[PDB]
Amino acid sequence: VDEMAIGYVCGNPAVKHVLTWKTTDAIQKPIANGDDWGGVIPVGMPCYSKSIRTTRISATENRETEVMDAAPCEYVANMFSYWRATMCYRITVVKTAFHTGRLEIFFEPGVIPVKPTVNNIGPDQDRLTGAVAPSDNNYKYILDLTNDTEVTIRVPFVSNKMFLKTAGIYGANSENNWNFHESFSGFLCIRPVTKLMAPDTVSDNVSIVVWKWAEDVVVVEPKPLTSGPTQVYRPPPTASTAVEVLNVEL
Amino acid sequence: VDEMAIGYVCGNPAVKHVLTWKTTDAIQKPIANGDDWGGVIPVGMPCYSK
Amino acid sequence: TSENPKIGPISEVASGVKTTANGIERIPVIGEIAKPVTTAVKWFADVVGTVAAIFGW
Amino acid sequence: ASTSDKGYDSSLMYFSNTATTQIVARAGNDDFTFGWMIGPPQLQGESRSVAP
Amino acid sequence: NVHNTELASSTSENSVETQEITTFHDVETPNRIDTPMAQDTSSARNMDDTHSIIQFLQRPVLIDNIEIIAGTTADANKPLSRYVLDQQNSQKYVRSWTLPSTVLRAGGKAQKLANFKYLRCDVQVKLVLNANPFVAGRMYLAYSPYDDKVDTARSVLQTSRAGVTGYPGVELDFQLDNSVEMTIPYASFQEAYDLVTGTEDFVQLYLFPITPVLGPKSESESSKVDISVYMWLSNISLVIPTYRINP
Amino acid sequence: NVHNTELASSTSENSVETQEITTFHDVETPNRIDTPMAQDTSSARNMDDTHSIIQFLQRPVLIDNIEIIAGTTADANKPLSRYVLDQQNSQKYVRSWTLPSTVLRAGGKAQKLANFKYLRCDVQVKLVLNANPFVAGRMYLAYSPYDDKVDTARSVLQTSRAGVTGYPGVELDFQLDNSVEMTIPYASFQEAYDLVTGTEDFVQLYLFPITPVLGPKSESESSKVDISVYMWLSNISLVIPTYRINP
Amino acid sequence: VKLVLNANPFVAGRMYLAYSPYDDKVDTARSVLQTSRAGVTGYPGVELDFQLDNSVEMTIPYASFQEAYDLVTGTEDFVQLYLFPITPVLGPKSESESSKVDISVYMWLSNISLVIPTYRINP
Amino acid sequence: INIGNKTNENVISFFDSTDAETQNHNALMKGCGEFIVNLRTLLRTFRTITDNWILQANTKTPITDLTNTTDAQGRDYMSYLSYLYRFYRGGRRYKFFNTTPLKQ
Repeated sequence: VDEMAIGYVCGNPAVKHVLTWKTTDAIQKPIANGDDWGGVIPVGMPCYSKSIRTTRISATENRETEVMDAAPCEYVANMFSYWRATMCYRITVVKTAFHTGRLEIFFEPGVIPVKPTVNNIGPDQDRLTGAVAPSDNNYKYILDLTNDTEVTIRVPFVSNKMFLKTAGIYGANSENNWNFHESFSGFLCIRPVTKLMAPDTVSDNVSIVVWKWAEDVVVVEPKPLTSGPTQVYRPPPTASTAVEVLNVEL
Repeated sequence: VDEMAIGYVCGNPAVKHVLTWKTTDAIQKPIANGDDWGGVIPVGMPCYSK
Repeated sequence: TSENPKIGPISEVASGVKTTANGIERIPVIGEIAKPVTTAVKWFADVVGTVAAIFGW
Repeated sequence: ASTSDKGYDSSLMYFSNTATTQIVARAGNDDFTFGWMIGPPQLQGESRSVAP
Repeated sequence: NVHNTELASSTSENSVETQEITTFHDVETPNRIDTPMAQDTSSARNMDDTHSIIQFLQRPVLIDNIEIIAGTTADANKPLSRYVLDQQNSQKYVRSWTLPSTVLRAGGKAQKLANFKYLRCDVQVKLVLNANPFVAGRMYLAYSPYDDKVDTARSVLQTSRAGVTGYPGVELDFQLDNSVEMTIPYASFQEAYDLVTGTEDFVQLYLFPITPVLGPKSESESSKVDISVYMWLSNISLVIPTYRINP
Repeated sequence: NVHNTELASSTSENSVETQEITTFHDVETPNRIDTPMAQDTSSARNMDDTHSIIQFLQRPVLIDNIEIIAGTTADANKPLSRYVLDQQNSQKYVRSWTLPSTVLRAGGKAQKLANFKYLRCDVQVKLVLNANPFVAGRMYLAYSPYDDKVDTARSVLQTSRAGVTGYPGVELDFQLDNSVEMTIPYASFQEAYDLVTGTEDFVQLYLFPITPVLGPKSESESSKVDISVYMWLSNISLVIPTYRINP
Repeated sequence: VKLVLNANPFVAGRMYLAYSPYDDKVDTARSVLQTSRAGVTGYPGVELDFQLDNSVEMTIPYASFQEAYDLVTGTEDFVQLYLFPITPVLGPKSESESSKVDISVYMWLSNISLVIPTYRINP
Repeated sequence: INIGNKTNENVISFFDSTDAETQNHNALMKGCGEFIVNLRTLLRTFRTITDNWILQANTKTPITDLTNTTDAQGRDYMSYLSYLYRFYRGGRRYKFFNTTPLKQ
């Protein structure tokens, strides 16, 4: 099989979220337990989540470093400047035969409700409750969890732009967040319709595992849109040690 | 639909008994818990409970 | 059969397979380029074959 | 990163009579390809060197 | 002929022209400037289509979200009494929904039938139920037209158990059907439903417990029912334009 | 079979059912109760039809009502200057109208494209003029796309009389055409016009006096012009559903 | 490779069985144990849900750069096979009853060619 | 409504607009003018791996004194795409642009 076609490389799924939907969580409120970004999945080929490694240069200075978990479609879009693709998702619930509930997955296009921190961007679950953000007009799927487990969602490319940026979470913070919003055009939001109904002889948790890949992928420009070069993060041996810093001067 | 035919009016079902069959009740004994008339339903079109 | 005001455009091309080039369908590799062990690679074709240039003449 | 079997394929050696300084730019030839796909590693962002 | 402009032309004495509501006598035909050969704009026609106004009103919306913990000392777990001897011992219900005035307010359907006057609709209703397999129970979803209009003895809350369940309804067994649907017709004596100057609560929708919620006696584990309600309209006709809208 | 009710049925494991936006997995197919033979309601279908949502947006609305009394010491009677030597001597205009953000706000069109995201439109414009036969004058209705976006030297208000009237426009002679029409295309660089999160004042519409209002010198009789403006949309595509709307 | 899984119906969980060729040969940053969750599960693998599939099978090809695998004079650890937990084991909180997973592993060979006779065998 | 987890995956596609392979081809006639299908073709474009490779006079230097440093970085396409794959095959090309303050 031609293992280098953009179809074949981006059609490799990868797990972006493993959520935790408790029996205590409220209805019409996005599932935010465990992982960052909660039950808010930005629909898009670039990467949206990053960790920050902080080490010491001196006693009065810290050197930060942004580390990004890449899916095999998010790793290819970083090579290019603009993207356009039909994004596919497979939302899978890890449960027994005795956990029953209902789950809502709606698509909301445009700007994502986010909390810009001083060094990173997180979502805003306060603006996605059932009161302030009704899902009565969105495209939604109401998954039943009495027997059924999986659902595959194919979100096409909808925007007012012919292509979206591939910058994503690179260098995104409070001081700079424009290129983050212009990279996705939408977000899936996972909220419970019915609270998780479970007996006492089973666990009080289920897990929602979200796979991610892409179809019908076109890309534009063979230059990365990021400020620095594409650099693979080589993990250091000890937490105190440092990393490689690639320059930009010629 | 002709909503006044005796077929159509009498063919409207209604709940006459909601019984309660416990795990303590004996076998071969009619289920008499909760409602009156127990597990004895008089077969007939008229009314039997008042 | 291609609209271009430059006389012959570039790098004369061979042929391939019947599918869409992206959008997953498991593209076979042997079908893409058409050079198996045969009279189609020019160095095995020169000795199958046996032209005068493989002998230094 | 294979075993102690070394020198099993060819490479390049550079030579110059003067102390030079260059811009090296590589690519594969008409037969170069990768294969046998695995999953990606992580990526690296900026390095701000924050004040605290 | 000239480009990118228009002049005074003195054309014919015609063009009573109609923009679907508005006409527009215009003693002579007005001189038109337009795009000379139109190739208009972006690909909004390739994203989706479209929608119309009676296709906006067919969208389901959340209306209520019931939760029943058994329990219960409360009233929604109290089942249908066999008799009603007086009006202070009426039939207890889980939840009521007046119609169509609940579904018109909710989900932004109020904007898309403002500046109209009359309406036909069938209020489609879908319940969604979800309980664990160790909890049993049965409920009944009847609707009573003109229930808050008629004399008290003609209501659904003032009749026996065998009379309540004689209304148009559907069973909701907890372990046989997690969802029921129901079409409630155009329940109005007059022609098309008046949207302006009046709330016209025509049909009431009730949800009754036949049996109580049959959960295990192990407390601190919350045997639970957790019903959800979806409603939308169908067979829609929305006709006469006005400038008014009700407070 | 029974009448006027439904029971628990235990049907097949199917019916991923779509109400045009919402689906609705439903582990088994929900049991339906409905009108057994529908003959629904009143004659709302015989009064009018219907309308749709891109047929609501094609209705003309009043936007402005100009009156010019000549006169005049004021600015709307001051005609186009032959030159502009500095930015404090710009071209004076009767009235400006930013687009499409004027026509979307007015006439209740804001409700019928709330809860959508993208839009195509052509802003149709019709002027209505009415003066007595003893008053002459000529006006010009040009539109300048990105007029409040571009550099100041690229504007319509910062160019000569021969440059202003080189824009796409139409003459409005007081005694030859009492009404002019004009189609303003989809004037946006991006694909379909973003309705949520941003005012996007793309094309400006101006009304210039070429000649001053040529009325008689008899005062206390009010030589007068009295222009009225009508606008509506055309070639409409309204696609992606959201839950948000701009402040 | 065939895994065999067997848990009671009151225990849920999901696992992933990826294999990394030359995992103990390559540079440390090119390993499977030194990458993210979205990078681990980008390897060739299979889900092992506790309540959907009690057995998974997997064919691992001839993963060697050279021609036929040398049996004499050398251990040649070419492909590593790992078993990762995606989700933790979701058992009830009732102790002294042992919620449990109990996996078993079966392996065998296929497409076999065994050619040249020698007199030696490795220690 | 029996007890037991199940299968039968429900592929749903939002936004019934137009088949996407028509929309992509119509979007690259207006924004690119080129259609990058395969990642193999990015291994044939020369990308610079260094900007100042300083050497000494009369010294035979292998490229594996440079390539062994820059394979780990992932800057160019042959070292960024190599992290997705485990094998390779075929020759390599090089270009050596001079930046020396030469003497006459």
